[PDB]
Amino acid sequence: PISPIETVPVKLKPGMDGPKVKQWPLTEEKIKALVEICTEMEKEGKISKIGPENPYNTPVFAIKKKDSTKWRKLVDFRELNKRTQDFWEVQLGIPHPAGLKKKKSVTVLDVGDAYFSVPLDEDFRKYTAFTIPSINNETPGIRYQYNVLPQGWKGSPAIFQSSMTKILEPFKKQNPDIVIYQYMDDLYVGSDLEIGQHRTKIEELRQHLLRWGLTTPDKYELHPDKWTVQPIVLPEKDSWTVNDIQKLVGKLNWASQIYPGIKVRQLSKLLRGTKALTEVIPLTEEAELELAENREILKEPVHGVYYDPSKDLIAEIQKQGQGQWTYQIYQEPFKNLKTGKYARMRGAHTNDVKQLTEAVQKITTESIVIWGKTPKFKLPIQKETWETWWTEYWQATWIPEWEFVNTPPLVKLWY
Amino acid sequence: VPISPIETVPVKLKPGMDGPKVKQWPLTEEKIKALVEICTEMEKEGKISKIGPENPYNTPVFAIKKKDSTKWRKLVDFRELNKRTQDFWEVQLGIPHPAGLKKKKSVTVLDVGDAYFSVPLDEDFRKYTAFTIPSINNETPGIRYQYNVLPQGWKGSPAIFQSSMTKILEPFAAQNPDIVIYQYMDDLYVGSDLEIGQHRTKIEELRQHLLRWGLTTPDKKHQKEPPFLWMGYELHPDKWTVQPIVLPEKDSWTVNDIQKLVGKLNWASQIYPGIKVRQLSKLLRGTKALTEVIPLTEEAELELAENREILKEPVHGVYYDPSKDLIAEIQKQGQGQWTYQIYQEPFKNLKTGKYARMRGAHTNDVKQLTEAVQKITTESIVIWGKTPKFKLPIQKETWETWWTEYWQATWIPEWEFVNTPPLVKLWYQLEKEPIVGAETFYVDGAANRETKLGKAGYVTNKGRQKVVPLTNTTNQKTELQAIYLALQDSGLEVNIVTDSQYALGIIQAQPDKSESELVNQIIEQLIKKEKVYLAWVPAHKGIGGNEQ
Ligand SMILES: N#C/C=C/c1cc(Cl)cc(Oc2ccccc2OCCn2ccc(=O)[nH]c2=O)c1
Repeated sequence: PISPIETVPVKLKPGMDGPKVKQWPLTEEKIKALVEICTEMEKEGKISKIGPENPYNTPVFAIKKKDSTKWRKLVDFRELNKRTQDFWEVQLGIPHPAGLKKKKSVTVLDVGDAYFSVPLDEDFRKYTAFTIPSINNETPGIRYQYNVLPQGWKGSPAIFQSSMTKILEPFKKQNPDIVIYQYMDDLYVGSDLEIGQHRTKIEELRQHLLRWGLTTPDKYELHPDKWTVQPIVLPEKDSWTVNDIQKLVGKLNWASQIYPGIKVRQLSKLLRGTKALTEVIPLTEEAELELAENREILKEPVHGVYYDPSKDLIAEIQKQGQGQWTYQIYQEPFKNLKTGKYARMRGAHTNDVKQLTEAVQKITTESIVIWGKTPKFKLPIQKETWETWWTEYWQATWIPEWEFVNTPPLVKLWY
Repeated sequence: VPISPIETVPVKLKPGMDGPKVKQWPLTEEKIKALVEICTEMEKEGKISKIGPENPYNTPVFAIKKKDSTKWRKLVDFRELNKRTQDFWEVQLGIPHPAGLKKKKSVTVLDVGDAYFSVPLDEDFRKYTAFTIPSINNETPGIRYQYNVLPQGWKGSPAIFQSSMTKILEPFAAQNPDIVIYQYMDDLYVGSDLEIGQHRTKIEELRQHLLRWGLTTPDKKHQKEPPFLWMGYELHPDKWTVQPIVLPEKDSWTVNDIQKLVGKLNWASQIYPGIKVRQLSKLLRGTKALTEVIPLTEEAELELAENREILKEPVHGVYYDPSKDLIAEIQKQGQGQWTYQIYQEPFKNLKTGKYARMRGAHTNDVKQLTEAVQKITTESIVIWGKTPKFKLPIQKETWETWWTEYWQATWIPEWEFVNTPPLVKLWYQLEKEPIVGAETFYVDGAANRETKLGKAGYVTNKGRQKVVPLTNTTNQKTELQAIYLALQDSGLEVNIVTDSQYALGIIQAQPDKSESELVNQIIEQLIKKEKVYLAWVPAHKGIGGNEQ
């Protein structure tokens, strides 16, 4: 390898020190995998061993590449990211193509390897320090720091941005209608082409990047034009009971925090007496009319809801049972930028944690394609459980921010 | 004079700072003349060096005396320097657990003397370690010094010494991969399956290698023989246990003493099964005064008595064999306390432990069991680097029902059912749909925040109405009280309708126990009922759900 230019100097925000984060305990399997991977990486000059005079640490995990039988090392750079990249969202910050979500097909390619041929600033290397843990704290961990641009660090594509633009320039000339956006280790490519044409063009880009020196072990298609804010659905019933009208009035009353132009009164007058829950109550004209008015007002989106770039994105997920999960991406309460429902194959494959994980990945990817940044999740799972099992089913190269919720949503079936 | 040709670790001062300028005059002539004697001998060994005072720095130097005063000891307070020095990598946060150690035919403990003083200090940093011995009154020129090696009490000493020791062991471990060396503070712990003769030969070889680098090791045999008392553990050749625990007898207990007691019991719980800290720690709920005398309750003394009866006879843990399965077994103690044993063998425990739920007002057995399984999974991953097969006192139907209808996503690995009671079951289940042919109770409750009087009542579809007055209550408590009333006055199958999202939230969580007596009574009622359908409606929207 060679240094194409000198190393791009990297500074943090003045007053901010390097990341210091504990290394999560790992299975012997994953530890051995990381040991092999890092032995080879040390052999190739990508990383070097460090002494006690380096205080900083960043977590490391072992996952599967995609479906692959070979282990892949996933570094969690979220802290270092937050420290450097908020300045590198400014100085080297990559612009987001808001027209990407309009394309009928979007394919994701993994360009990460590109970063490994580029050296890292000598003064900055000490902040890339990570630790391969030992079982039962028997030995102090094995400590490395990166000699080259690390994967998972948002500064890496920022530094490689010029080279990427240069390499992509010929392809973008022959294909002016194709949108290409680089988020961290991944390249998102949109088109309006037929699936066959789209895949052929993606393969063209693969061979183009390959003959220019960029290996992409992609050897996964979205459709963002169908992505929107889902309408709230009122139950369609031939007849009704007292209980049903109660659920209806309740749900609508909850929806009033969203669409203030909803009136539940005429439905309230129909239950007026004190009745058994199972008593069938036929709808009147003044009632049914109100039901129709509240139905037609619920299919039209909200007024005054826009995306604030100064505010973080928040993704809430709730479990619907039977392999179904519902989610909302918002910023301020009750103003929803996005809503959706993730589903999976039913039985003898997936469990709860797997489904939630894949859901989080899907939501995160959507958020990347749309707003150019990832949401902070509120996860319906026990903290330690998730922290233990999240690396099993994780196929993504990035890590979204997350926290954990108690006090179960009664919304539930309402969404 | 064991000089060390060891590569030094480069050290910096925190950016913007400089060396400590603290000056020390005091005090006594005797201590001064005692300092000279030691400093000359340290200089002879090259550990320190005199310096011409060209704008140097300074650090306070005291002198103290151990028991058996034939030997003086010099002390240096590096606090001010330690503030200004750069941060270093943490040395060792946690310690290895004996249950995770593996059987070795021979084990040797080697403690290295003059550990820090045998490891050189970075040259350019040495000037920051400068200190002065005071002249005897008379404002006379003092004796300047600085450290050429790792000073005791200096921030960077333990980590630098650790890494230096590691690099020193590096060429030796390469020639002897069959032997395993652990490194803790000033101690090395070697072990091997080699025969005693070859083992001792290798130990002596290691001692010689270490001595070549300027690190001394014990001459007579090698030091201690098993035990092996280490970090509050007793390590035997074929077994491990905890150092003897002493539970003091007192006529009066204080927060401090209860802290020590709960500490000892917790520490003992890793091996002796059955230890219960719940009541004794519940005594400690008040965080206010540390010296406050706290009266023990009856449940607390009972619990402590059971703990004494458990601690009567000694028990031991075994070591880990990778070739055999890892099994975890959990039992409920009934108070919200759970106990567990981890074993590769039926009569032999690797270790034991307990899980208690401190957080939350209400919960159920299945959830607590899940949390326990979580804790054991984490602990197992830490200690043995894998996860155990679980033997659990819960039917697959109960578990599956619970996690299928649970709002939160849990998980448990492959597990097998154990019929040993008390079994974990679902004591009641709410109906998912309203009950035809069941009386419908519309319940409500209210309270005045000031007077705290309030009332709770119901009105049914059969025209039955009741209002019961309350005292010293709150809105939530009346909201639960109304539902309790409806449960009391109805048949085996009942439809309740509440205006309370609170009460609905508590009940829908299906708790089998709570720290509230009211919730417990409601639980009992829900158990006694054949069918209960609880439903919610918006409060003060006036449909069928009006006030009282
Ligand atoms: N002071 C003091 C000594 C403390 C000490 C601390 C640790 Cl972490 C390990 C240790 O012994 C070992 C050293 C190297 C490998 C395995 C070991 O243990 C294996 C288990 N074992 C324990 C005692 C015994 O006699 N035989 C035996 O097989 C000793």
